[PDB]
Amino acid sequence: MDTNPCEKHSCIAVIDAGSTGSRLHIYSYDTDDTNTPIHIEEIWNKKIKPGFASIQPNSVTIDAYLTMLLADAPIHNIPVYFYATAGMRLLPQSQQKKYYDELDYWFRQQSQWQLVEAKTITGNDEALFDWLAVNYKLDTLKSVQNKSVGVMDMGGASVQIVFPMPKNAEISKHNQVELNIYGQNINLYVHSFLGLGQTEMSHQFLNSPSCFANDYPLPDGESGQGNAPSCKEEVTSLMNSVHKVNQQIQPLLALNPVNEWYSIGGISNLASSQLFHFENSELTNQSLLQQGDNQICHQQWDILNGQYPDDEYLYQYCLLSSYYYALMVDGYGINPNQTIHYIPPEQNLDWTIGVVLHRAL
Amino acid sequence: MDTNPCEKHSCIAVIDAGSTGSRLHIYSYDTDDTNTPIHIEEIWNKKIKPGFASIQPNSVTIDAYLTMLLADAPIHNIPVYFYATAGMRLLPQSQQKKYYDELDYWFRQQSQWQLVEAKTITGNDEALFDWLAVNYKLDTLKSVQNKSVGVMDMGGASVQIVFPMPKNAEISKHNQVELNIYGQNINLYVHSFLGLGQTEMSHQFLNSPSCFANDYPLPDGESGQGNAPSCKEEVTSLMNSVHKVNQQIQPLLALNPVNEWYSIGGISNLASSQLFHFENSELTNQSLLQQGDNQICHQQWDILNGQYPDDEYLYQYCLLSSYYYALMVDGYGINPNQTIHYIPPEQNLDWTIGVVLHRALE
Repeated sequence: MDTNPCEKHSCIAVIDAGSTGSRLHIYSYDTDDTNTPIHIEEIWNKKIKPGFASIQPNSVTIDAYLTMLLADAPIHNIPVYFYATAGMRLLPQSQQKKYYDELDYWFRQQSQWQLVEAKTITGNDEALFDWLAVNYKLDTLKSVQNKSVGVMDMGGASVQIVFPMPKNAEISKHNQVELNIYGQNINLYVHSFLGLGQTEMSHQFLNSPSCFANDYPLPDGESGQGNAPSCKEEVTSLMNSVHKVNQQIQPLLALNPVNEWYSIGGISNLASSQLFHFENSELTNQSLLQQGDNQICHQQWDILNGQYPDDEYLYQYCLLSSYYYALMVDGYGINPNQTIHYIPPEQNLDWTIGVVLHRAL
Repeated sequence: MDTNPCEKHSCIAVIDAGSTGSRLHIYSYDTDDTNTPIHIEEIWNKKIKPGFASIQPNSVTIDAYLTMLLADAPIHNIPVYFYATAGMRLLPQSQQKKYYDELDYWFRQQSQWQLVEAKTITGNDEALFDWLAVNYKLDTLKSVQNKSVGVMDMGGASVQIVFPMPKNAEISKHNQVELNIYGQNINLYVHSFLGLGQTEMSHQFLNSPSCFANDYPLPDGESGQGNAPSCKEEVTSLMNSVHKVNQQIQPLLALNPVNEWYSIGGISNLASSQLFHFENSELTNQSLLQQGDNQICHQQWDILNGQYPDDEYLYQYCLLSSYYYALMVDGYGINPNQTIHYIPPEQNLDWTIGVVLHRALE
């Protein structure tokens, strides 16, 4: 990396304003003969909490939040994309508008950042960016691939799934995108399920004893009595009886098999706990469920809590192990012995590189 | 009301720290021969937003919040009960503790309020308070009733149901409460659900076309196509296939019928809104679902939104009417033609009178 990279390369700021927080990235890049970005490098990264949709939509609060997010960035005279996702999607447009009107005013009132867009993106655009970010990192975009790469983004309020699929006139146009990039034409199926991200879905199960370690104090005063297969069947009812995940996804995956699954988001954080034993930054659903059942669901909460003092979300690990299996195996139809790659959690990889690659007409 | 009522009567402050805001009440009362409150009178009420569990738990933020709640009260130098409910129950104890450590510090740092308790109450405790608050207002506590009174509290972040039921060795102790009030013994079944509060529930159905007016812009990019019976059937899957409300509740109401149903919380706001029409502060589930279907679900969103613009809640009324029906009829088993009384929303009635009457918890 150069010293003062934005004096030597194009630069853009992309903010991922998700349900749990907002993450600013500044990327430097060069461009190829078609003015498409190459050599994308992250030169700055800053996350603040809580989610933008969780703060009071008044000037003082929104102005303090943007200042906290942006003021200490090393370069400011660059284009900014502020893209909010599932936290903002939980709100009606009239409520979202209060946030964007105040944010727009804050950018208009300063003279360095160059706001391009500030908006709630759809889950479908977000899934496209999920797939572009991962495949950019895997270096599979420049040449036509012989294997199909699927991507899952496991967020706090939505989950996305995205994989190659030829155009299909029986499927909504909203769930398909024809990507042109580096001279190749890519057709993807995209889907986002709102309410199935980990925070939203956990709020359906907090008094389920099967979903928590033995003797964990549940909110209404009963005790955990963990059992991952039982917990998983409860979560599967939300996936398939309420949201119809398997009816929508499985027939398409059977017709368009994915050779390599990659995930970003929450799986990385769970699977990296010392409670688990994985190698090569990959897991299978059967191993995740078995290890969460043995190591967490069937262990005593006070012992776990004292033994893993730096696992902030330890109390949900039995639930999360069970939920990931419900979503991937019972929802998407992925075999429980299929390898799922997870991007190493130190990378904090999100969908933002997708915006660098896709934003131009 | 007296000039300073707390000079001649006992007064306490009760704060309902709920999901969308915190509401301070100051009550004056006298006590009867057993030191049980009578003549309870609300002498001050103030609601602030947002919910306590939504603010960042640091000293600057919590001082601004508690100042806004309490500093302009016309009376102070009284005991305070700060009881938080579902918004805080959605956080683990380790995270709640930061809030109460900061709140405890703020109270220690001042002189005007005497903090007695600041804690998250269970939904079972909240249900008992719901029942006591309504029955105190109905005057049914002092004497043995010929009728069974049931209460539902339709909250933002949980729902409660509570009704008389003799002590039952087969049911969890956590779902049964016994209390002696005005020298009478009262036994109640209590239950609360978080996943079924209005916020949590709604976050599972925002992409369901049946639950919004025609052409409403769903967040997934599809269009509303409202149909309240179909929306109700979708919400019933969360009630029964996920939460097993019917299996838990219906057998108990079959054995312990409720003669009069009262509700507090969101039903009152919906039913009193400009879009619905009910007489005598009561409704039937039949009529609620039909009104929502015709007055919201089957309308064109753009046109309806422009007709009723002072209305930021309207977008959700097809979903809410269908959800209330799914909860009451398909969950609890209530007959669609049974009267459900709702407390006039002008009263803003919450469960806090129950704390005046009952200082213990689970």
